[PDB]
Amino acid sequence: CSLDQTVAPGNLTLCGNATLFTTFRPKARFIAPEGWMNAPMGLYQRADGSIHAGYQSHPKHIQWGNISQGAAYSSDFTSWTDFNGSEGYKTIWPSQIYDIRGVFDGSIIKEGIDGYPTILYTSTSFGPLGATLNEAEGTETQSLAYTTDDGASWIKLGYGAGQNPVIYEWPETNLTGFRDPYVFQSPRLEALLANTTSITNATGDHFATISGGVHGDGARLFLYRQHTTGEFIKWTYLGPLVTTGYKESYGEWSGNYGINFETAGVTRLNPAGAAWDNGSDTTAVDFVTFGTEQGRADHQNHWPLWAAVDYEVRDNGSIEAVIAYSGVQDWGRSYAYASFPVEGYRQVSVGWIYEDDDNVILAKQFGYQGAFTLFRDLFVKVVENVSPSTPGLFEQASWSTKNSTDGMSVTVTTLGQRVVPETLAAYKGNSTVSTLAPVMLNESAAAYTPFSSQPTDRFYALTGSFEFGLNTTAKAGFRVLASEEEYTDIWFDPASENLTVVRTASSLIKSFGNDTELAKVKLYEIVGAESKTLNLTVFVDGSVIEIYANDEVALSTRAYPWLANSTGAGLLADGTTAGDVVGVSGLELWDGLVDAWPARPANTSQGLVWDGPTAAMYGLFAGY
Amino acid sequence: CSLDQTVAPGNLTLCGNATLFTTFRPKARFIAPEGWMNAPMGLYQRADGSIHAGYQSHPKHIQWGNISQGAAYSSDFTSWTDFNGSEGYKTIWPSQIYDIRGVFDGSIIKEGIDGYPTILYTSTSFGPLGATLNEAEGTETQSLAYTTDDGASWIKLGYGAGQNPVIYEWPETNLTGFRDPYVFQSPRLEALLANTTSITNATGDHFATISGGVHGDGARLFLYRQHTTGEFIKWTYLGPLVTTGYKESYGEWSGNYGINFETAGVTRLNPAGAAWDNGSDTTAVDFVTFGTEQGRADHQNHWPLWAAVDYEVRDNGSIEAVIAYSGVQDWGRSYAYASFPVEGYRQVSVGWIYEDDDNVILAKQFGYQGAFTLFRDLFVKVVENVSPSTPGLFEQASWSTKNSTDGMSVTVTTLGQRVVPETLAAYKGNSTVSTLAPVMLNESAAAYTPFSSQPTDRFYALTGSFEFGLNTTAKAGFRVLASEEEYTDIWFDPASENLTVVRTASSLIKSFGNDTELAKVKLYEIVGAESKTLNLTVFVDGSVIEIYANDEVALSTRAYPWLANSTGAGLLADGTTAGDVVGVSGLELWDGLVDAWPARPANTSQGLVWDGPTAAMYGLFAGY
Ligand SMILES: *[C@@H]1O[C@H](CO)[C@@H](O[C@@H]2O[C@H](CO)[C@@H](O[C@@H]3O[C@H](CO)[C@@H](O)[C@H](O)[C@@H]3O)[C@H](O)[C@H]2NC(C)=O)[C@H](O)[C@H]1NC(C)=O
Ligand SMILES: *[C@@H]1O[C@H](CO)[C@@H](O[C@@H]2O[C@H](CO)[C@@H](O[C@@H]3O[C@H](CO)[C@@H](O)[C@H](O)[C@@H]3O)[C@H](O)[C@H]2NC(C)=O)[C@H](O)[C@H]1NC(C)=O
Ligand SMILES: O=C(O[C@@H]1Cc2c(O)cc(O)cc2O[C@@H]1c1cc(O)c(O)c(O)c1)c1cc(O)c(O)c(O)c1
Ligand SMILES: O=C(O[C@@H]1Cc2c(O)cc(O)cc2O[C@@H]1c1cc(O)c(O)c(O)c1)c1cc(O)c(O)c(O)c1
Ligand SMILES: O=C(O[C@@H]1Cc2c(O)cc(O)cc2O[C@@H]1c1cc(O)c(O)c(O)c1)c1cc(O)c(O)c(O)c1
Ligand SMILES: O=C(O[C@@H]1Cc2c(O)cc(O)cc2O[C@@H]1c1cc(O)c(O)c(O)c1)c1cc(O)c(O)c(O)c1
Ligand SMILES: O=C(O[C@@H]1Cc2c(O)cc(O)cc2O[C@@H]1c1cc(O)c(O)c(O)c1)c1cc(O)c(O)c(O)c1
Ligand SMILES: O=C(O[C@@H]1Cc2c(O)cc(O)cc2O[C@@H]1c1cc(O)c(O)c(O)c1)c1cc(O)c(O)c(O)c1
Ligand SMILES: O=C(O[C@@H]1Cc2c(O)cc(O)cc2O[C@@H]1c1cc(O)c(O)c(O)c1)c1cc(O)c(O)c(O)c1
Ligand SMILES: O=C(O[C@@H]1Cc2c(O)cc(O)cc2O[C@@H]1c1cc(O)c(O)c(O)c1)c1cc(O)c(O)c(O)c1
Ligand SMILES: O=C(O[C@@H]1Cc2c(O)cc(O)cc2O[C@@H]1c1cc(O)c(O)c(O)c1)c1cc(O)c(O)c(O)c1
Ligand SMILES: O=C(O[C@@H]1Cc2c(O)cc(O)cc2O[C@@H]1c1cc(O)c(O)c(O)c1)c1cc(O)c(O)c(O)c1
Ligand SMILES: O=C(O[C@@H]1Cc2c(O)cc(O)cc2O[C@@H]1c1cc(O)c(O)c(O)c1)c1cc(O)c(O)c(O)c1
Ligand SMILES: O=C(O[C@@H]1Cc2c(O)cc(O)cc2O[C@@H]1c1cc(O)c(O)c(O)c1)c1cc(O)c(O)c(O)c1
Ligand SMILES: O=C(O[C@@H]1Cc2c(O)cc(O)cc2O[C@@H]1c1cc(O)c(O)c(O)c1)c1cc(O)c(O)c(O)c1
Ligand SMILES: O=C(O[C@@H]1Cc2c(O)cc(O)cc2O[C@@H]1c1cc(O)c(O)c(O)c1)c1cc(O)c(O)c(O)c1
Ligand SMILES: *[C@@H]1O[C@H](CO)[C@@H](O)[C@H](O)[C@H]1NC(C)=O
Ligand SMILES: *[C@@H]1O[C@H](CO)[C@@H](O)[C@H](O)[C@H]1NC(C)=O
Ligand SMILES: *[C@@H]1O[C@H](CO)[C@@H](O)[C@H](O)[C@H]1NC(C)=O
Ligand SMILES: *[C@@H]1O[C@H](CO)[C@@H](O)[C@H](O)[C@H]1NC(C)=O
Ligand SMILES: *[C@@H]1O[C@H](CO)[C@@H](O)[C@H](O)[C@H]1NC(C)=O
Ligand SMILES: OC[C@H]1O[C@](O)(CO)[C@@H](O)[C@@H]1O
Ligand SMILES: OC[C@H]1O[C@](O)(CO)[C@@H](O)[C@@H]1O
Repeated sequence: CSLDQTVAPGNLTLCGNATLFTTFRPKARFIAPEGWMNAPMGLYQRADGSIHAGYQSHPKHIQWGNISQGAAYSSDFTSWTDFNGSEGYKTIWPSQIYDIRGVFDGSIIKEGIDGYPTILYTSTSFGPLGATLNEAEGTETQSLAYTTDDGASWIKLGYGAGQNPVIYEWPETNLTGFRDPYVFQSPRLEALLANTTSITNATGDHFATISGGVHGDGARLFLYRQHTTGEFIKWTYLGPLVTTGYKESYGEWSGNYGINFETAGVTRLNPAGAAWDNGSDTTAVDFVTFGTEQGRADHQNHWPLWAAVDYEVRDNGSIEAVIAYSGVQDWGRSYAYASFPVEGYRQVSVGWIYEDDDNVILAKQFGYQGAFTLFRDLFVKVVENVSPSTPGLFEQASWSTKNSTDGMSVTVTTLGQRVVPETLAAYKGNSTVSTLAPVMLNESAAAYTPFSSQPTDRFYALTGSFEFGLNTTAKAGFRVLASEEEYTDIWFDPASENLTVVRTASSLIKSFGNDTELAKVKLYEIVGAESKTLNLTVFVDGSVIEIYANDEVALSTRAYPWLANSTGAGLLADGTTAGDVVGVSGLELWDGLVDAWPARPANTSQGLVWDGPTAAMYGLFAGY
Repeated sequence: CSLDQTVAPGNLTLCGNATLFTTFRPKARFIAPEGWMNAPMGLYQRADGSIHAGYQSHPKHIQWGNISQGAAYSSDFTSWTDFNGSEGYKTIWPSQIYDIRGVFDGSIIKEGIDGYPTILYTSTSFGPLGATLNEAEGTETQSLAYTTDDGASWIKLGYGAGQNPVIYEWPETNLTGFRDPYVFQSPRLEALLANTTSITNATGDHFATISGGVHGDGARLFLYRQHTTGEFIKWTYLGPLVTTGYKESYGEWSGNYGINFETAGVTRLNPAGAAWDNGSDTTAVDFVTFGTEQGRADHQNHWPLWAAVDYEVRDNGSIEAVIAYSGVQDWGRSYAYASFPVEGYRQVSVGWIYEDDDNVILAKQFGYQGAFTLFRDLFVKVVENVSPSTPGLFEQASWSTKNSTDGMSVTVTTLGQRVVPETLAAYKGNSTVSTLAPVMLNESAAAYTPFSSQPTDRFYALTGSFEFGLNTTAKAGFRVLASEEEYTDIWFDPASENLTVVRTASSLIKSFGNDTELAKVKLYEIVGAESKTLNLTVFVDGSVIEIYANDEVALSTRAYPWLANSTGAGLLADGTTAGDVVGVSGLELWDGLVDAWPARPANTSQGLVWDGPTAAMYGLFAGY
C-alpha cells in the first residue's frame, strides 16, 4: 500500500490496520486515543474545577460493542489528559449480568452516594434492543456507580433487591427504548410540583428523564423524581414530559421527531447562560435537547434537536412540557449531544461527530472512528429591533417573537450556541493569526479567491462577516481543504436561506460520503438597516469541518482529501455583480489551533483485534 | 418460630432465614460456608501436596445461579481451610460476555499456561440451556484460566480470536449439552493413536472429553486432543468416545444412560489404584465415569454411573470406547462425581450430595443447600476363588468374570471404591471408639437391638460384617438416627440382593423426602464357603447417611429427624430363626468423627438475599 499523497490514491483497502491513523485525524479536539467512540457521557465539573468527560468507547475495534466509558479531564475544555488505570483509559465497563451487554450513556449526580459524584447509567443485558425491534423489559435498566477518586475509578452498587439496577420497570408498555438517564436539579420543577407532592410522595431534589418512545405512537421523554432527598435507590415515575407523534415534524426549521428519543436532557437558560431561578426570572426559558431516530433518510437516520417548552402541571402530580418552538442543535454528521452545568452560571453542550464512511471501507485503515464536537456554551439568544418585514418572521418556527408596543419592531428569542471562550482563546493564542483585508465581492470577483495568507496544514479556523443586500440573489462563503483537484465549499444563499456544504470534490477517495450538507439560517433584518449580516466561523481539524453561523446555527461534517496540498482556503462568490455586492470583513485565519492531547504521541494506535467466531454466535456486537 | 427439639415440630416455614442452620448440618465433611453448592470442580493436588477442591457455588442464596467456583484446601482430604480473597471464598465468577451466565464445571491442566495450573471450564452465556430445550451454539463454550498463587486467584485469558473461549464449535449438530471438559493425560490413548497422528495432526500430551448428547439419539462423550504439546489454545476434535442410546439401559445393575451426559471423566486403574501404563499392564482397566439425565423417575432424574471400556481405534484417528460392563457409582441422592490423580498412583473421586427438600420448603430456614460425599480411592476390585454357583454370576452386569483353567472357580473384577485412608484414620482417631461384642441374630433377636454403646450426637460411623447363610431369607442391617419416634433403617436382603434405606419414619417433619433408597449388591460366594459376607460401613453426619458395602457399592441419602434424641443406633433383624441365623462381628461405633472446618464457627451464615424483580426478567436464575 502506498501513502504517497503527492499522487492519486491507490486501492487504500489494501493498506494495513491503522496505516492511515494520522492522515485525516483531528488534533485540536476531544477524541479517544484509538478505536471506536460515540456519545459523550458522565460529564461533570470536578471539585478542583476541572472538567471530567466520559464517552462511549470500544478500544482496539472500529465498530460499536462492549460499550464502555472512556474518560479524560481538562482544566479549560481544550487541553486534555487521559485517565490511566487497570483498563487503560476506560473507567466503567460491562461486568455484571445487568450491564454485560453494554454500559450505555449516563449522567452525573454531583452529590450522590455517600456524598460522592455518582453516575446513573443505562445498564444493558441480553435480548433484542432497538426502536425497530421487539425489545422487552429488563434488556435496558438504569444503574448507579460512584467515584471516590474523582473519576479515576467507579464502584457500582451491588446486584439485587434494593440495589442495582435501581430503575427497571417500564413506565408504559411497548417501549421503543428506555435509556440515557439525565439527572438534574430544577428549582423550576420543584416550585411547580410543590402543591402535588402528597399525590406522589416524591419530594427529592433530583429529577431524571429517560429517553424512549412507544411502538407505533412516537417518541417519549419520561420524567422521574428522586423519592427522598439524600437517598438514591428509589426514583418515582411522574409521567411523560415530552410526547411527540410518530414521525411528526414541526416544519422545515425543526427536523423530525422520529419514533424514539435518545440522549435527551433538560435545562433552563437566560441571556447570560444557565438559569437557576424557580420561574421568577422572566428572561429565562425552559429547554429540552434530544436526538430522534428514524425521522430522517440520511445522517444515520438521526436528528439532534432542541425545543423551548412551557411546563404545565397535570392533576396526577406530573409535568407536561408543551413545545413552544423547536429547532436543530446541529444540521450535519453529529448526534448525541449532552449538556451539563459549569461554574459561573453556564450550561455547556457537546456532541459526537461520526465519520462519513458508512460502509466501513477504510475504518480498519484509520484504526479509529469518531470525535467530539467543540464544547458549546448554551444561552438564550436575544435579537432586538428586528424589522417586521423580515421574510417568514412570524412563522416563529425555531424562535419566538415579541412585538414592541407600537408594532414597528420585534424582539427575537432563540437558543444560542457558541464555542466556549476558553477554546477560542487557546486556539487563537496558539495559532499564527492573519488578519485579512476586507473584500467587496462584485462583478470582478472570481468564483474562488484564495486568502492572502494560507493555512500550512489541516488545522485552522476562519472567521468572517458577510454583508448582503436585503434582496440579494448572490451567494458567498468559504472554500476549505482546497487544492486544484480537491476542495470543500461552504455556501450561504440568502434568497433560499440555505447554508450548504458541497462535497462533490472534497476527496479523490470515492468511498467517503459526498452528499451536500444543508442548514436553514434566518437572517433577522434590523429596523433601518439596508443590509443583513452572516457571521460565519469555520473550524477545520483533520477531517472535521465545524461551522457556526451567528451564534445560533451549527453544522458539523467530514472531508477526507488525499492530497498533501489540499489544505488551502479562500472566499467563494456566485452571482455577485456591480449592483449585487457582498461585503466581507472581520476576516481572520487562525493557522495551527492547539494540540488537544499534549501527552499523546501522534500515533496512539494499539492495533485492532477480532472477537472471533463467538461474536456472531452471541449476536450482540459486530466483533471488530 | 420454636426450635424446641424435645417436642413435636411446629410450622417450621415460619422460621427466619438460617434459623435451622446448625440443626441438620454436616460437620465432618466438605461443605460450603453457607448458601447453595453443587458439583465438585477444579480438583488437583497442589505443589505442596495439599488438595485444592473447588465447587459450584452461589453464596447467600439457596437455589442455583450466578454459578461460581468456591474453593478450599486440605493436606489430608479431611480438615479443610477456606480461601479468602476479594470475593470471600469464591475464586472464579461470571465476569465476561462468554461466561456471564455461569462458570460451570471445569478440570485442571496441572502444567498449563506458562507452566501454571490451568483450569479448562465451561463458560456459559445467554440462550436456552438444557438437554430438554432447544440450545444453540455459543451458549456453552470452554475457556481457560490459570493461577499464579496456587488457587487463591485465577486469571482468565482475554476474550477474542485465538483466546477465550478456546472451544466453541459444536462437533455435531443438535446437541443436548456441551460441557464439563475433563482434561487428562493418557499413555494408553497416546500409544493407540500414535499411528494415526498424520490424519489429524493432533500430537499434544493432553486429552479432553466434553459431555453431552444429541437430541432424540442419546448421550455422547466427545473426545478432543490438544493439538500441540505446550500450547493450550487449539484442541482438535477426534470423535465420539462414548455413544449410548436414547434412554438405553444395560440392565438392573447399571442404571440408565438417559439422554445426555454430565461431568464425565476418563481414568485407568489397576488393583492398587491409578494405572499410568500404555496398555502393557494386563491387570489395568480403562474406565469412564459419567452422570446421565432423564433416564430416571426420581433422584432429580440423575444417575451417577461408570463403565469399564475397551478402546478401539477408528480409521479417522479417533477412539471408540466400547462398554464391557457398566455400574453405578452411588445409588442414592448424589451426582456429579469428579476424579483426579493423587501422588502414589491414586485416583480419588468425590461427588455432591443434594438435600431431600425438592419443593424448597425449608431451604431458606437452613440457609444452605448441599454437601460433598466423602473422598474415595478408586481401584480395580479383584475377588479370587469365586464359586461358579453364585446366583446370576455370568450375567457379568457391573463386573467381569475370568474362569480358572479347570472351570471350578472364577476371578471377579469390578470398580472398587473406598473412603480415603486419611479420612478413616482421622475419623477413628478423633472419635470415642466402642468395639462391640459380636452378635448372633437368631430366634431371640428383637426387630431392633440398640448397641451397648450409643452415639452422643449426629456425627458417627458404624462398621460391621454380616455373615449370611447361602440360602438365607433373613434380613439384617443398621438402624441409625433413632429414637422411639424417628429412625432410619438400613436393610440388606440377600435373597433379593437389595440394600435398602427405609425412611418412612426418618423424620416427624413431613416436607422432607421419605422414599425408600435401593442399591443392588452382589455377594460373590467363595469356593468351599458355607456362608456369604456383607461388610457394611455407615457414616452419619448431620443429615447425611453415607453407606459403603464391600468396597464396591455406595449409597448416599438424607434424614432430618427433629427430636434431639433421634441419634441412637443398633442392629436390625427380620426373619432370623434358630435355623436361619445372621452372625454380626467386627462391630465398631466411632462417635464424634472430626470437625472438618476448624477455623469456621458453628454458624457461618451471612444471611440470604433476593436478586429482585430483574431475576424473572433475565430468566436465568431463580433469584434466591
Ligand atoms: C487487523 O485488525 C483485525 C481486526 O479487525 C485483526 O484480526 C482480524 O480481523 C478480521 C476482521 O476485521 C478477521 O477476518 C474475519 O475472518 C473470518 C474467517 O477467518 C471471516 O469469516 C470474516 O468475514 C472476516 O474475514 C481476521 O480473521 C482477523 N485475524 C486475526 C485474528 O488474526 C488482524 O489480525 C489485524 N492485523 C494485524 C497485522 O494486526
Ligand atoms: C430472608 O432471605 C430472603 C432471600 O431469600 C431476603 O429477601 C427476600 O427474599 C424473598 C424471596 O426469598 C422476597 O420475596 C419475594 O417478594 C416478591 C414481591 O415482593 C414476590 O413477588 C415473590 O414471590 C417473593 O415473595 C422478598 O421480597 C425479599 N425481601 C427483601 C429483599 O427485603 C430477606 O430479606 C431475608 N430476611 C432477612 C430478615 O434477612
Ligand atoms: O445542578 C446542580 O447545581 C446547580 C449548578 C451548580 C454548579 O454547576 C456549580 C455550583 O457551584 C453550584 C450550582 O448550583 C446550581 C443550583 C442552584 C440553585 O439555586 C438551586 O436551587 C439548585 O438546586 C442548584 C446540582 C446537580 C446535582 O446533581 C447535585 O447533586 C447538586 O447538589 C447540584
Ligand atoms: O430475535 C432476537 O432475539 C430472540 C428473541 C428474544 C426475545 O424476544 C426476548 C429475549 O429476552 C431474548 C431473545 O433472544 C432471542 C434470540 C434468538 C435467536 O435465534 C438468536 O440467535 C439470539 O442470539 C437471540 C434478536 C433479534 C435481533 O435483530 C437482535 O439484534 C437481537 O439481539 C435479538
Ligand atoms: O439581555 C438582553 O436583553 C434583556 C433580556 C430580554 C429578553 O430575555 C427578552 C426580551 O424580549 C427582551 C429583553 O431585553 C432585555 C434588555 C435589558 C436592558 O437593560 C437593555 O438595555 C436591552 O437592550 C435589553 C440582551 C442580550 C444580548 O446578548 C443582546 O444582544 C441584546 O440586544 C439584549
Ligand atoms: O419510513 C420512511 O421514512 C422515514 C421517515 C421520514 C420522514 O417522516 C420524513 C423525512 O423527510 C424523511 C424520512 O426518512 C425516514 C427513513 C428512515 C430509514 O431508516 C430509511 O432507510 C429511509 O430511506 C428513510 C418511509 C416511509 C414510506 O412510506 C416510504 O415510501 C419510504 O421510502 C420511506
Ligand atoms: O414573507 C412571508 O412569506 C413567505 C415566507 C418566506 C420566507 O421564509 C423566506 C423567503 O425568502 C420568502 C418568503 O416568502 C413566502 C411567501 C409566501 C406567500 O404566500 C407569497 O405570496 C410570497 O410572495 C412569498 C411571511 C412572513 C411572515 O412574517 C409570516 O408569518 C409568514 O407566514 C410568511
Ligand atoms: O475587516 C476589518 O479589518 C480586517 C480584519 C481584522 C480583524 O478581524 C481583527 C483585527 O485586529 C484587525 C483586522 O484588520 C483587518 C485589515 C487588514 C488589512 O490588511 C487592511 O488594510 C485593513 O484595513 C484591515 C475592518 C472592519 C471594520 O469594521 C472597519 O471599519 C475597518 O476599517 C476594517
Ligand atoms: O512514548 C510515548 O507515548 C506512549 C506510546 C503510546 C501508544 O503507542 C499508544 C497509546 O494509545 C498511548 C501511548 O502513550 C504512551 C505514553 C506513556 C507514558 O508513560 C506517558 O507519560 C505518555 O505521555 C504517553 C510518547 C512519544 C512521543 O513522541 C510524545 O510526544 C509523547 O507525548 C509520548
Ligand atoms: O495426570 C498427570 O500425570 C499423571 C499423574 C501424576 C500425579 O498425580 C503426580 C505425579 O507426581 C506424577 C504424575 O504422573 C502421571 C503420569 C505418568 C506417566 O508415566 C505419564 O506418561 C503421564 O503422561 C502422566 C498429568 C496431568 C496434567 O494435566 C499435566 O499437565 C501433567 O504434566 C501430568
Ligand atoms: O426460549 C427461550 O429463549 C428464547 C429463545 C432463544 C434462542 O432460541 C436462542 C438464543 O440465543 C436466545 C434465545 O432467547 C429467547 C428468549 C425469549 C423470551 O421471550 C425471553 O423472555 C427470554 O428471556 C429469552 C428460553 C426458554 C427457556 O425455557 C429458558 O430457560 C431460556 O433461558 C430461554
Ligand atoms: O492384585 C490382585 O490380584 C492380581 C491381579 C489380578 C487381576 O487384576 C485379574 C485377575 O483375573 C487375577 C489377578 O491376580 C493377581 C494375583 C497375583 C498374585 O501374585 C497373587 O498371589 C494373587 O492371589 C493374585 C489382588 C488384589 C486384591 O485386593 C485381592 O483381594 C486379591 O485376591 C488379589
Ligand atoms: O420419559 C419417561 O421416563 C423417563 C425415562 C425413564 C426410563 O427409560 C426408565 C426408567 O426406569 C425411568 C424413567 O424415567 C424418566 C422420567 C423422567 C422425568 O423427567 C420424569 O418426570 C419422570 O416421571 C420419569 C416416560 C416416558 C413415557 O412414555 C411415559 O408414559 C412416562 O410416564 C415417562
Ligand atoms: O442362577 C441364575 O438364575 C437367575 C439369576 C438370579 C440372581 O441374580 C439372583 C437370585 O437370587 C436368583 C437368581 O435366579 C435366576 C433364575 C433364573 C431362571 O431362569 C430360573 O429358572 C431360576 O430358578 C432362577 C443364573 C446364573 C448365572 O451364572 C447366569 O449367567 C444367569 O443368567 C442366571
Ligand atoms: O468381632 C469381634 O471383636 C469385636 C469387634 C472388635 C473390632 O472390630 C476391633 C477390635 O480391635 C476389637 C474388637 O473386639 C470386639 C469384642 C468386644 C467384646 O466385648 C467381646 O467380648 C469380644 O469377644 C470381642 C471378633 C471377631 C473375630 O473374627 C474373632 O475371632 C473374635 O473373637 C472377635
Ligand atoms: O469469629 C469467628 O468467625 C468469623 C465469623 C464468620 C461468619 O459469621 C460467617 C462466615 O461465613 C465465616 C465466618 O468466619 C469468621 C472468621 C474470621 C476470621 O478472621 C478467622 O480467622 C476465622 O477463622 C473465622 C469464629 C468464632 C468461633 O467461635 C470459632 O470457633 C471460629 O473458628 C471463628
Ligand atoms: C498539489 O499536488 C498535486 C499533485 O501532487 C499537483 O498536481 C498540484 O499542482 C499541487 N499544487 C496545487 C494544487 O497548488
Ligand atoms: C495555548 O493552548 C493552551 C491549552 O489550551 C492554553 O492553556 C494556552 O493559554 C494557549 N496559549 C495562548 C493563548 O497563548
Ligand atoms: C426422646 O424425646 C421424646 C420427646 O421429647 C420422648 O418422648 C422420648 O421418650 C425421648 N427418649 C427416647 C425415645 O429415648
Ligand atoms: C470420526 O468417525 C466417527 C465415527 O464415524 C465420527 O462420529 C466422527 O465425527 C469422525 N470424526 C470427525 C469427523 O472428525
Ligand atoms: C484428628 O483429625 C485431624 C484432622 O484430619 C488429623 O490430622 C488428626 O491426625 C486426627 N487425630 C487422630 C488420628 O488422633
Ligand atoms: O452506545 C449507546 C448509546 O448511543 C446512543 O444510542 C446514541 O447514539 C444512546 O442512546 C446510547 O446510550
Ligand atoms: O452448575 C452446573 C454444573 O452442574 C451440572 O449440571 C451437574 O449437575 C454440570 O453438568 C454443570 O457444569
